Amino acid sequence: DYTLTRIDPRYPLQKQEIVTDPLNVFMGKLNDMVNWGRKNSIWPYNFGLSCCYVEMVTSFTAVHDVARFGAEVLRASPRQADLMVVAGTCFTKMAPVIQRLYDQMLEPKWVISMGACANSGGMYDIYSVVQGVDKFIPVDVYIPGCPPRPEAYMQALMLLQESIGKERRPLSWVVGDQGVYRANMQSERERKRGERIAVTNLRTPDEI
Amino acid sequence: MTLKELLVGFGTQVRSIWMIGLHAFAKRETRMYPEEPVYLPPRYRGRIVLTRDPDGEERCVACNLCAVACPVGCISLQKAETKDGRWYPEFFRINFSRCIFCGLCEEACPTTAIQLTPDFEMGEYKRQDLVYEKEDLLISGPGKYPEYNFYRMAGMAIDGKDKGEAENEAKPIDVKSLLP
Amino acid sequence: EPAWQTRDHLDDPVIGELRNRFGPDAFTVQATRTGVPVVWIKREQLLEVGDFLKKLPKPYVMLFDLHGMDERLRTHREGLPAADFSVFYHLISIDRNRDIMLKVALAENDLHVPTFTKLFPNANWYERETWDLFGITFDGHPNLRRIMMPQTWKGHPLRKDYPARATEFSPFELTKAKQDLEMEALTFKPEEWGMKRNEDFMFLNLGPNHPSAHGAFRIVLQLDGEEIVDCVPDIGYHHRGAEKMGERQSWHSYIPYTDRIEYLGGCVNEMPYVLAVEKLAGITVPDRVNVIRVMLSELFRINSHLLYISTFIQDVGAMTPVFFAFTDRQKIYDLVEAITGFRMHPAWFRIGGVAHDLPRGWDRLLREFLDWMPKRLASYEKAALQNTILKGRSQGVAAYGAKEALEWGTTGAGLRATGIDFDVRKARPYSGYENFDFEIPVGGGVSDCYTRVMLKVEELRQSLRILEQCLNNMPEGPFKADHPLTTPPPKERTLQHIETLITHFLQVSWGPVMPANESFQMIEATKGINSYYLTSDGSTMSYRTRVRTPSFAHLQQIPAAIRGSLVSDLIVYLGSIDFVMSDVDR
Amino acid sequence: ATIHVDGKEYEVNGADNLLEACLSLGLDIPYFCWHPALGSVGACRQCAVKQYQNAEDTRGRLVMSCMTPASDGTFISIDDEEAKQFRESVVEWLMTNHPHDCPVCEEGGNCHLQDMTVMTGHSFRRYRFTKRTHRNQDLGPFISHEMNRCIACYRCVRYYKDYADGTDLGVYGAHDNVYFGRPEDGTLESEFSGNLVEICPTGVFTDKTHSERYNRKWDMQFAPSI
Ligand code: SF4
Ligand code: SF4
Ligand code: SF4
Ligand code: SF4
Ligand code: SF4
Ligand code: FES
Repeated sequence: DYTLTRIDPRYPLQKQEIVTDPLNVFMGKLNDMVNWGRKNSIWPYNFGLSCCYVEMVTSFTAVHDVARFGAEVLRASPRQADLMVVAGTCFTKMAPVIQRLYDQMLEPKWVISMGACANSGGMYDIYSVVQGVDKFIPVDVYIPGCPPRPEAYMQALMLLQESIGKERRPLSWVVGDQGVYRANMQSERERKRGERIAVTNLRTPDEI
Repeated sequence: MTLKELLVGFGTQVRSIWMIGLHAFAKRETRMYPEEPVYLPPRYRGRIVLTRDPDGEERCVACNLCAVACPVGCISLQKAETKDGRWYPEFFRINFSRCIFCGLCEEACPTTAIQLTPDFEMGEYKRQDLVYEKEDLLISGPGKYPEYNFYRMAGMAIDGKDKGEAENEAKPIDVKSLLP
Repeated sequence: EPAWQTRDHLDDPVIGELRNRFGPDAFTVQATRTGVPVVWIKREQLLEVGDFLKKLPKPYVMLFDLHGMDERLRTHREGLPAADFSVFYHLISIDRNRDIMLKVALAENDLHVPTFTKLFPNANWYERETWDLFGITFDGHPNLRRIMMPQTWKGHPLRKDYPARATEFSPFELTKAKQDLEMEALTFKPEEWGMKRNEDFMFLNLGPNHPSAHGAFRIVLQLDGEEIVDCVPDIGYHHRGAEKMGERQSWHSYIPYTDRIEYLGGCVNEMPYVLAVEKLAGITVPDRVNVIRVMLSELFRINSHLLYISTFIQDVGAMTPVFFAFTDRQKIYDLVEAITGFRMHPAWFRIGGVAHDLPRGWDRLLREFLDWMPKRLASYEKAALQNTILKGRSQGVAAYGAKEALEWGTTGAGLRATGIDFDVRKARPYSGYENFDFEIPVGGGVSDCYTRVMLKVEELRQSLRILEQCLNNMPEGPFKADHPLTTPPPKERTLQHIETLITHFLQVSWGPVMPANESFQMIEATKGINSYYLTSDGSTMSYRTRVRTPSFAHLQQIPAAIRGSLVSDLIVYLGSIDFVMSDVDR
Repeated sequence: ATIHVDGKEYEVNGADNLLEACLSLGLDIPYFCWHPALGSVGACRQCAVKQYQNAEDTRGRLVMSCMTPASDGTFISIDDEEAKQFRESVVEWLMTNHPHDCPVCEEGGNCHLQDMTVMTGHSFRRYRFTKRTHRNQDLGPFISHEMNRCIACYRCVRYYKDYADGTDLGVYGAHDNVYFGRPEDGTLESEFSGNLVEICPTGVFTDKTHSERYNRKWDMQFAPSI
């Protein structure tokens, strides 16, 4: 239930192959503590594109306080940031800029697509809009919504957090397997279908 | 600058520092997600579900008004008929990666089968799991409209409802009746 | 006579002046529902008519709009000059409080118009916009380059034969060679853009990625040391193709697309579109609908002004009012979620009314926000706006007078900071805005960043006054019109009547059949004057959807005011315009 | 011939009636009973226009455009207030018994009565009493019968008897209990029974083969073929 990805220069220039989990208990504890340190301090990239960025900075404020998860540093350079949040629409003019900003980031990096625009092009099935950000970069966590509410962005942040907590990365570049292992977790749809179906009644829309 | 502007500027910096300290002696405005659940209004546009009749059947009649009223075109379904003649969707899928939660489908539904619950946690790992089939849309209850039934208003005859048994429908008068 | 009635405005004094100047048969009047006189003039007399309107006793000092229109597929062209293309110019005379629409007919082959930049400098970007999307060439333009799309593009999208959807195109392949040529196309070389480079001018590039809330775009800078000597904005990095999209969606389904034109307006952006559609359909909304729409527009205006003040204060350097103002935005979002059901983009307005009735208890949340706001606004002022460091950063930076604001098309607080009292809500009252007691602020005559900021603060206070007036006396009645073209009909009558169900069935599926006519409506948006011009050919789709936005004019005004300053003044000016890139590009 | 519609002069074929002459000019006149291939019988009373005797006549008289010959120098009005009120009233009178079946009907989106109710502007219902109902008939494997949705426009009987010379379908009943169909349950015998799915302006006769795998008209990828 794991996928091995390696990059070696149609985009992206990487291939995914289904590989079983190899995971020395010392190396396992080291990987767990490395993943814990990586997931408890996620440094996003300040990338202002569209509406979904405005809702992202609405998540970034005091009334929501995404700072509680250690995700508030918000570096303006792609080198200093770990996470790329594509919070907007992938226009044809802005697609190479997005690709370059993704390229200048460094391993480890993660990608969160925010909104229907970054998910699949969304409501703008138009000549100047690229239908989805996954056409040219890999995506880790998708969020639907136009815009997704801020608490949904924190929900995707926790989703990426336990995605990071169960993945295997090389500790050093001089010893070990350099390929990136990502767990094929069970999706939230059939996981939440156990209690989504049992919903019977909701509050009527004539009240506050 | 003169000395007067310098003293005025020093006073304004001290005033700003004092007001920031006064806000520091205030109460926190943070709503602690996920420990504190988010209060959402009843008409909040969130996750799309398909509701049910009060009798226990699915309320959709596969009339395809929501699919054409959807400006993104992220609805696909096919009409099927039972032995009695009632209409249901054979399948029903929504591309949630495409849906903008604009609520036009619920507004355009003439049976109030499809509704938008106040639920926002729909994030996903892969885009293939964002296509919600009919298994992930049909819920166990009527949702926001608890007592509506289209087949009670409908003129079509179905199981348990003969001709003339709907709302404001007289009994079928035969053409062979002896009354003038 | 209702306000949606078809008139030709033959009694307009400007029509009589043109009759006396150019003769009786030099042009042709057109009867529309736009509310303005529309005059079809010959192409060679266009500059003469422009000079005559510019040198009127009460002149038409403003070039409000300048665009083109593909008239090839238009069937109902009765009483109109024969044309395959047309070019329309909307010119506003503030002194008369009027406006005119001059239309020039063009054949399919002879697609050249004499330029209009010699009378209004905003015609530069307006004609680049017309050339970019229609291919119409303007004789004498300094540089007729594509403004929205890269120069390596084929065709013109707003032509009627162009494929609108990306699904019609191939899926977007980004190969190594494609990425190399696309990065090569974005490389800026001074001779093409007109920079014309002394061997000491430093060349600077800001963007296209933009770590701020107002979109993503590029500015190329020429620097004599630390002085900006020349700069030209690079836009089109947020082009969503909204007008061609408006040719694709129906009348009812287009409202979510009007939501995201400016993503800080919401219902303020929805308002002119539904107003123009109701002008097309001849729908007179009830007063309760007007008050509800006014309430939502004022709430979203307060939201946008709070965000603008927060981002400007953060651009100066104080980082705490962004947290407090976003908490205030959360309170506004609580009320908006309770009323409509979504935070930033409600899509809650409808043709002839609103989507639902108000929930029970909205007055409680409105009262809570109304007693929460003013002490926070006073604290905002006393903590950051009265700071002398912020004043030194902002006062006297990127200043212009009334002439520079008028000739560059600047509206909103940018125009009102010059002392010109021109607001849409008071000059041409719409949607029952005359039933509210409020004031229109004006500046001293200089459009500093500080003057615009205090203008928006006073506008926030007046919007609070309008919200209090709406909350105190709220009419009881219908939330939708009684017109048969009200889309959709009320839900319970759809659910238990048959002809109402039929009207719903044919209005949500095919779309309502607006009669073939033209309509226009401009409103005072959160960032200036936002206008919708809708031309219908009698179908269930808009034949032409023109959206004019004030951030376009402000971004074109940018080099005329920032010239001769440093780069920090440029950042302050950018933060103090209250624009977004989706407004400019759409 | 020469006609004047709303004061505007038009040149039309003098032999034809006013309905097809005005529909040839692109003018919109409501109609149910008249068909181009079947002639005029003046049944539905939907095609009402206001005809004036001369040019300087203001009162006029409500006539039916399908039974009015397009003679030379005719003066008629389509969008007159009384004519529009009468046409909306005829739509409403047809609406007093129409079942609430549009979501579950195959003619939805292809219904002449749907377009014709929307066109006349009738959207408010003030009929609170009961609606008549009829039992259906088994009309073979091709035509599905739903007698509730009929408006008694007499197109089916006219086509099937005068045009196609079919002998197994007809009208029975009385004042408002008219029944259009076979005298007993069975397959329709004519070889031209498929045209009833478009001759009928409502969804009384529907394509059962299409009704198995049904989708609406806007969902149809169409093409011309032989
Ligand atoms: S998904 Fe919606 S809110 Fe997000 S960028 Fe696109 S239009 Fe804006
Ligand atoms: S909310 Fe809007 S975009 Fe989403 S499925 Fe419904 S109609 Fe389509
Ligand atoms: S509009 Fe409602 S009844 Fe019609 S197909 Fe959609 S969910 Fe089913
Ligand atoms: S069954 Fe159809 S064609 Fe026959 S009278 Fe009724 S509506 Fe007209
Ligand atoms: S035939 Fe009757 S049920 Fe069917 S669409 Fe027409 S009016 Fe509605
Ligand atoms: S169309 Fe003339 S009465 Fe029927």
